Amino acid sequence: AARDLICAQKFNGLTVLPPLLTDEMIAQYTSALLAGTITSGWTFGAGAA
Amino acid sequence: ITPGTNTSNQVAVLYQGVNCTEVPVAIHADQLTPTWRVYSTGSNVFQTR
Ligand SMILES: *[C@@H]1O[C@H](CO)[C@@H](O)[C@H](O)[C@H]1NC(C)=O
Repeated sequence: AARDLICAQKFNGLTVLPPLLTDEMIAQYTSALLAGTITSGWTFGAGAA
Repeated sequence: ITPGTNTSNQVAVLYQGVNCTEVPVAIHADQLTPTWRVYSTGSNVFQTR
């Protein structure tokens, strides 16, 4: 604990909440956007890819 | 965690940033501040990040 500021923060009531979307989910979103762009251009932004 | 009281009175409880093994179970009413008890082992237990 002594060599970590996070433990002192926690012990004094200051905590960090995790994001709702994980990094894996965000990477899935970006890969879907990339696949749409390189396979269908701008059509998937306006309707069906 | 609740749906509306207009839907149900059932709730779930999230103990934030703790392991399910270290979840406070206190048979005595003077060794824990929340006085209500939701049976950890009895009810459904899931461990999220
Ligand atoms: C909860 O504790 C057990 C035993 O100490 C450990 O193996 C497990 O990894 C802990 N939970 C998480 C989510 O790390």
